[PDB]
This record gives sequence, structure tokens and C-alpha cells, in this order.
Amino acid sequence: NQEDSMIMNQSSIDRGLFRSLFFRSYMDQEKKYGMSITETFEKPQRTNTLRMKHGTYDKLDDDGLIAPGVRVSGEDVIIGKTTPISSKRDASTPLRSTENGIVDQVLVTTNQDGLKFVKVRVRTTKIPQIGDKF
Amino acid sequence: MIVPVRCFSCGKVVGDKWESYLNLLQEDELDEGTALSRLGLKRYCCRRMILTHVDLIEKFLRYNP
Amino acid sequence: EEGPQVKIREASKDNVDFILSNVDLAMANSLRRVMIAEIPTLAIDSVEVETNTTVLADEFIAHRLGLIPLQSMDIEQLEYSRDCFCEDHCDKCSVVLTLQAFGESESTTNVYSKDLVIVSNLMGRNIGHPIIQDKEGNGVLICKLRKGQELKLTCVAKKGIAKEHAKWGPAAAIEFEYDPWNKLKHTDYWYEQDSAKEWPQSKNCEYEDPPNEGDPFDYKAQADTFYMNVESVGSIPVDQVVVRGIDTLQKKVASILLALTQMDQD
Amino acid sequence: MNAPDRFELFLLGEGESKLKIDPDTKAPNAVVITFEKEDHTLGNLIRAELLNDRKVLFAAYKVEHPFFARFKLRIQTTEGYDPKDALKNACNSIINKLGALKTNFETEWNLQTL
Amino acid sequence: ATLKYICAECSSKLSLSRTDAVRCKDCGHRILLKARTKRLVQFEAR
Ligand SMILES: [Zn+2]
Ligand SMILES: [Zn+2]
Ligand SMILES: [Zn+2]
Repeated sequence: NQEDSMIMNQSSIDRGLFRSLFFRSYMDQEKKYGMSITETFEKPQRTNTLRMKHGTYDKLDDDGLIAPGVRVSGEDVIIGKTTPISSKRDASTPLRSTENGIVDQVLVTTNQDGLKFVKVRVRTTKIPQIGDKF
Repeated sequence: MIVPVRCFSCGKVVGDKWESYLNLLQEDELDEGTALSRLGLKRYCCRRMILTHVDLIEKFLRYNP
Repeated sequence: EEGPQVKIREASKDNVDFILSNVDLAMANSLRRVMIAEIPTLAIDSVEVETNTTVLADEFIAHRLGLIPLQSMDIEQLEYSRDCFCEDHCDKCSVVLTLQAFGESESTTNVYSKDLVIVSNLMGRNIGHPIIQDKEGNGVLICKLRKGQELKLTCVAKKGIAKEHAKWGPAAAIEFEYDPWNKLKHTDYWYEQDSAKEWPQSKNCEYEDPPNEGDPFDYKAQADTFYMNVESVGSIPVDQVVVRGIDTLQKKVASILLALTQMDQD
Repeated sequence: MNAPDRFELFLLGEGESKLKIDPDTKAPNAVVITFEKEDHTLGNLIRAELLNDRKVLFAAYKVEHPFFARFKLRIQTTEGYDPKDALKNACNSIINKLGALKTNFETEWNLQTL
Repeated sequence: ATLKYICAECSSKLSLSRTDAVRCKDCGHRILLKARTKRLVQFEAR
């Protein structure tokens, strides 16, 4: 504990003291351009769709978004959408490289303009680490 | 949120006491400190684990979903 | 009687308050370090959540589940999760416990520690009973359910140590004193006018005759006579707490002897 | 994120044996023992019961880093006395003290009521 | 059993159709949620 710093009881941290719930609420929508060409939420195909992310989509379900029970980490994609061309290309929404946790829930609801629109809540228990600011 | 199960430092099991706590003031008309004395909560590190906390989960329960 | 001498002044199901006599200072500190940090016990190391609809996120609930005081009286028969050979756990590795509850009434039904249900084989061992000390008959309160919610999961209690995590620690609440008047002069008493009147004397003074103050300081003195009280958590009673600490200490010490005699090679 | 797994503190990892013996240069007959996965619980008692021995000269234990789990124990004894034998004698003294204490405490316990 | 999408106002189990709008018949609102996969979490209770 040096120059305005402190030392914490490791057991109390493990007992649960000063533990945190940390949520993230990602959002996306499709149908932006109109004229019946339209982005589609789906598990993509790697063939002829060359805009794929570093993370693979084995975690993706059939309609392109994962259930509220799947532990996630790294760059594992959460929402896979495809934008058409005049074949399809990726517009998937990966996860932030640093964070990791559990998908808390997934919400779909249309917009006022009639656009398909999704909000994914991810959750993590963040424990008091060493260099956290208190 | 929820009642802490054990005091964060001196380790005593404190989860079971909470409910009795609420009744201990109600029917017998006692102060908080004496009701904490009844449950063997001598050490104030333990003794601070209950009183400091308010059971907020009740407010969560009212919501239907 | 051949060395360390112990007098007991009071004891109970939860507490044992006693004098320890005629040992080196460091030994008691190491022994309480052992029982606080080294005694093996049993608690949850994995929870397979089936379905949850309660307010609480099952990370929280898993943490609460780890802290349940599980009786580990005969646990020395049990083998560690890591040491044993079952694939990730079996009846020799672990004790599985189911859990399920629903909203019976509009009146909120709470889930006590009691409603845990043992699944795994026991083969006669007294391991896995979540001990409960409350008068009403139900211990740790884990969650509350309104009429709508449902909570079902399956925890897998494993053997562990207080060093790795704090669940596997059986006392954590032990007193310690060894000098009523600082006759060893180990501390320097902060004071405003007088050290004594501004300092409450220890309640353990009645057994050790107070200094007559006529005598100069005794340089050759050392610390031998200790006063302390051990508090049970319920996983292991105090009697087996201290003895299992002593046994783990002897075993750790002797592990050095074994690795040493092995160190002598061809 | 970056923390060592909690089992790294009491269980010896890959290629890490329990003890090591290194004779100390620039010194008389003296040795450092490089413990592994050992807190001060053990070392402070080994040092104390070692110091109670008359024949030993130098006995110390230092925590190189409480970050990690190892502490180094150095000992030097008069010539003709292998220090490892001094360690063995101190350890056995500790063990017999512990056993007698255990039986003493059990005798004191069984008589007690409530 | 199988339950593909649910809604907030009433916890109605509704497997939903492809190329369909987002509307719960019994609730009446347009908000809906996804439901837990059958693969169950492994939790270091820690
Ligand atoms: Zn406490
Ligand atoms: Zn097994
Ligand atoms: Zn509904």
C-alpha cells in the first residue's frame, strides 16, 4: 500500500466482498437501405462470403444469434448478419477483444420504420483484481 | 441485493440469522444491537455484515416477468 | 504431558476457550495459520445450472452455493478431485447434490439451505450433509422465489483446501492473546496521560499474577503461555478442527522429510 | 485475467520438485534450501525449533517474493555437523511436540462437558 | 420442452416462424426474447 494505495483481504474477495456484475448491451439493426434488398440475420456460409471475422461461427445458432446461456470470450461473434450484393457478405458484430463473460439474454423487436432490430445483453462477474481503482 | 451468507472477514455463518433478525425486532420490540447480541454476533466484523446490508431483493421480486 | 501442556477453561459445540502452555511463540501462530488456511474440507467446485428464472444471476447463486457449510467429519476417507482417477468426477471424486424449487404461493417462498438433495453414493461416509444450526430448522438462505419463478440446478461438491479458495476453510474466527501486561515488552503502549487507565486490561489477567512493579525488566523472558478461543463454523467441530490442523501440519512437515530422503539418490 | 491459478500456490507444477540443496559460496559449510509451494506457516516453525538447537549457528528463512510461493532457508552449523541432519532433528522435534500436544488436547477434551 | 422465443409481459412459450414479424399474439406487444440453449453452463462456483 504505497502512495495512496491499499491491500485487500484475498479471502474476503473470495468470500464475495467488493465483487461486481458487469453488463454490456450490444445493439444492431438491418433493413437500412430498403428497395427490398436487406441485411439478413443468419449463420453465414464461408463460401463466396469473404468478409468473415477471425472468430468462427460454430457458436452461432441457425438464425445467426446465440442463446442466453452460452459462455463467450475473445472474438467469438455474437450476431451474424449478411448484406446482399449486386452472394452475400459479412456484417457480423464481434465481441470486444478484451472482455469475456456470459450472454445474459437476447431481444428482438422491430423499429418504428419496421426494421428488424436486436439488443444482446452479455454479463460477467468481475472480481476485484490487483490494479483496480478503489 | 441478497443477505450475505458469511461475514467477509471473520468467517462466521450469518445467512440463516437474517429472517430471525426481522422478527426479533418485530414481536419483542428490541433494539438492533441487542437482537444482534441474541444471535451470538459478538465480533463487530460479523456484527457489521447484517445491519450494514438492506435486503434489496424484495424490491426485485415485485416485478412480474 | 511430555512437552506441550493445554488447560481448557471453557468449551462448547461452537467454541473452545483455553490456555496453551509451555511451547515456543511461533508454534501457535503456525498452527492457527494451518487450520485457517490448510485444513481440507468439502464444498462446491462446479454447478451445472439446468434452468433459472429467479432475479439473481446464476453466477451470484453459484458463489452462494460454494459457501454452504458442508459436513466433512470423515472426509479423510475421501480423496481429492485432482488426486483421484474418476473422469472429472465420480462417486469417489465428488458428491453431487440436486436442487429444484418453484413458486408455490403468491407469498414469496424462500429457498433455504435445507432443500438441497444428495444424489451421489455415500458408501457409509458422513460427507455432504449441509449442516444447519438455526432453531427454525433451515440454515443458509440462498434465494427468494415469487409464484412465477423456477430454480433448478445440480451442484458437484468436491474436496478442497482453504488455500485455493475460502469455501474450504473451517474456522476463520479464532482469538489469540499471549501477554496481559506486555511483560515481554513486545509492544509500546500509546497513551495520553497514563497507559493503564486509557487501556482496558485483558479479561485473561486473573490467571497470571500482575507485576508488582518493584522489579526491573527481565531480559531473558520469552513467550510460552497463550490464551485463545477457537470458533467452529459447523463443517468440522472444534475438537476435530484443531486435531486435523495438527495432523495436516505434521503431514506437511513430514512431506519435507520424505522429499529429503528421496533427495538422497544413487 | 492474469492471476496464477489458485492451485499454483500449494501444488507443485511441472518440473518443480519440493526441495533443492545449494552450498553457499563465499561462506563456511552452509546451504540454502529452495522450498516450493510453502508459506511462512512451515518456515517460521522450522526456523524456531532450529534456533532452539545449540549446535547450529545460522538459521534464516526469507520470502523472495510473496507474489510466488517459495521461500529460501539458509543454515550453517559447526564443521562436522551436516546441516541437513540438523533440519531433520528440528523437524522430528516439531513432530513429537505436535503428537504429544494432540494426545494432551484429546485427554483435556474428552473430560469436558457441553 | 422446446421453446424458441418468449416475451416479457407474459411468459408464453412460442416457437416462431421464419420470414415473420415480431409480435406475440397473446401478449399483443412486439417485444420478444430468446431462450436458454440446452447446452448447460459449467460454472467454477468460485
Ligand atoms: Zn464477520
Ligand atoms: Zn472420482
Ligand atoms: Zn406472453
